[PDB]
Amino acid sequence: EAPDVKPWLFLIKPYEGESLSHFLGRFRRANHLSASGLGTLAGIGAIVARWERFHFNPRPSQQELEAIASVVEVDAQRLAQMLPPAGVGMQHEPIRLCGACYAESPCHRIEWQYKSVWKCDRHQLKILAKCPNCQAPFKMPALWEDGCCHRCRMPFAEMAKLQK
DNA sequence: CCGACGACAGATAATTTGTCACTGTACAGTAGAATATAGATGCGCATCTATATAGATGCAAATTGAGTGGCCTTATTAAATGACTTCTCAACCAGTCA
Repeated sequence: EAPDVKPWLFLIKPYEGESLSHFLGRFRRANHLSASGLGTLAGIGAIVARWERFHFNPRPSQQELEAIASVVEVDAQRLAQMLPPAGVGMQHEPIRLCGACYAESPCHRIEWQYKSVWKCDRHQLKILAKCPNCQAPFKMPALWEDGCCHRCRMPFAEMAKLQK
């Protein structure tokens, strides 16, 4: 038996605006989990493999976000801030990137998927929807392990130089 | 002159050989045979041995069939096929017309 340890996981702190797909992706690298493994631990089954793709066709319910909150130690009201606000239409096909800000905070911000967003206001730069050199479309944000293009291996921080 | 010894010759009993008469003795059924022992050799019967096990057992892979566990897009409209549920199913009197 254990000598007086408290039950634990490699918890992670969320960044100031990352998407739920990106956060779950980091959580399941801090702990080595598969997408269906994290869904099974949370008790919500195969649901997590939709959310990592932004397949929010039926939206994340209060009861499902609370189930994830019991794993990841973030309350349901802070998990809701990683999803679009009520009636803010997102798009889940083109994954998009600022890249200039990815040097200030290495994350996929949820706001880059809003249908109303076309330029990052912190930097006044046009948002990217493909790698500026090889034209490859970005992987889903849960898979942003390297923080670079998967085809030509150019860092996302260097795509700051190639945009607008 | 007397005594002792050798040469030569002569005579003689001992020795050997032969002949002759009287005699003690074997021929008479008879010693190969009996009776111990040691020492070597051979046939028979028992008393071990050394080999030869096949059956039983323990064990260790080599699958082999039978499990169990882990991983997965979703909401509207329209047409098609196959089904379910509900509803309905008066009859003669009163006003024209050739």
